[PDB]
Amino acid sequence: MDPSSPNYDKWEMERTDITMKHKLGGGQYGEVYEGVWKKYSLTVAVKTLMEVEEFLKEAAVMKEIKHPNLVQLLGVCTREPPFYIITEFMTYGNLLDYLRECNRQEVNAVVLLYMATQISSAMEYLEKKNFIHRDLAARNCLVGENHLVKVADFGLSRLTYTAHAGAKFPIKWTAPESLAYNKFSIKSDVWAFGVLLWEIATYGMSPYPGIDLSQVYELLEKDYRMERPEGCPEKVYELMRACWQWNPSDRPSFAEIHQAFETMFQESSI
Ligand SMILES: Cc1ccc(NC(=O)c2ccc(CN3CC[C@H](N(C)C)C3)c(C(F)(F)F)c2)cc1Nc1nccc(-c2cncnc2)n1
Repeated sequence: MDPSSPNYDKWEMERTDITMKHKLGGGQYGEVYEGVWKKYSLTVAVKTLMEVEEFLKEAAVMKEIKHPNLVQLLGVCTREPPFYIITEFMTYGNLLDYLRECNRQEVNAVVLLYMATQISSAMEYLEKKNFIHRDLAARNCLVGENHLVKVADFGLSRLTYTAHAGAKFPIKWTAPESLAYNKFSIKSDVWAFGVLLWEIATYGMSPYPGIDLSQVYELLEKDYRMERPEGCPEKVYELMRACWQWNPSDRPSFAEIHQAFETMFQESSI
């Protein structure tokens, strides 16, 4: 793009500079393909495409966020179709499958704590920027080298999720107020993070195992909560339970959650 042009957008890039390849993850992520940013011999993920409106809205949002633990936008091709959104490629894929397939001797308790800590840092940042994630879960996180974890948003509800409020929501990761009044806030993200902590502590088990979705709400309303997973430190579980406070205002903020994790991780890792 012309730096002098009235329409200059530093994020627009040459579609030709990308060598699109196979769909990413057997097509589990939808219209996202593996690609190579020629000029750098770099593997990247390229999401392509009247969801053109929603699409551009996503691109615009991604240009406003930068954090070491949030998937990194690398560039866009929204000059003309086909529209593109390019981000970095994370070597080991989504956190859910990673937890299920890892070497548990390698991904030990210190590492699980490290992952939680990185995720809360990303969420603390989003909190600060007044952004609401809406679908925080392990399936929406990426893992890189050296147990690097970044929060992403793959818009999976259209690709766990069940018909609800017109749309499709992951009932087991959704806060009560969100299920009841469709009220989404950073506090409902805080509830989802708690469930995510449970997913990590269990190396990727599905939440409320065996419990049918239709009973979840009522159960939550009657104060039922998932039990401390085997081997999950009491302090962590204590954090899970606080994130699951029935009233959002009673749930801790991400800054506070991050704070608590930093403390714990350094204590175990030293
Ligand atoms: C190609 C691509 C295009 C757009 C995004 N967007 C976000 O993650 C993405 C979009 C929007 C937001 C934020 N908004 C603001 C509020 C809004 N909600 C919904 C109301 C969400 C986020 C963030 F992480 F910040 F949460 C991420 C990510 C990828 N990357 C991508 N996609 C699938 C699989 C892989 C992949 C990479 N490496 C290895 N294997 C797989 N990479």
